[PDB]
Amino acid sequence: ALKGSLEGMILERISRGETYGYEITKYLNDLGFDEIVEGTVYTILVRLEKKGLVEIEKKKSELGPPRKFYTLSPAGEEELAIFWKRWDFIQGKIMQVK
Amino acid sequence: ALKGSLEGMILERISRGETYGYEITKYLNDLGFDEIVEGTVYTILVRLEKKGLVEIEKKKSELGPPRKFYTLSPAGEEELAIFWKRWDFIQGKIMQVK
Repeated sequence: ALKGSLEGMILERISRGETYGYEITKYLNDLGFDEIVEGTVYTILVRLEKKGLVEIEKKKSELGPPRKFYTLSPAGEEELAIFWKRWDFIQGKIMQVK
Repeated sequence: ALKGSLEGMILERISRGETYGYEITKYLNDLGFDEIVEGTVYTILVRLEKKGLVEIEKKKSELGPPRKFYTLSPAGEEELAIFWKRWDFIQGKIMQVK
């Protein structure tokens, strides 16, 4: 019911500390959005790197494979800023409709 | 970005006075989505009649074709309330994230 917000919901989670595909997927699941799988998140996480909106600290393990840790870039700091202003707008309009 | 709410927003308009396809579509254009088309509204109306959520007063003219006037059935009343409760639900959670 909100796949549009998913791209900005993720940047929201990344805005409050270094995080990883799993932790971000779990946080979305905890919010009530249990329909999504790890993969769906990573496939947006890849997209956000391509577009330049996240920064990457690749972290190694002797216990398993390497995980990526995600941070907002200045561009992503900006793009998230826009996303919310977009939300505020639409809620506000619906509000006056009601 | 609101093509799914379009059905509920129309029921919202029908809730405050008897009304007709054009007035509905114009009200929509006044709300802001000027991507709307008179046609797009009528198809939804037609579906709403068939779902049993609106009531028809067909009104004639010697000036041109007849126009159906729409008002809410008791079911449409119920259905619109369900939609608002849903917006409330989703606005609340989004804003909690925010």
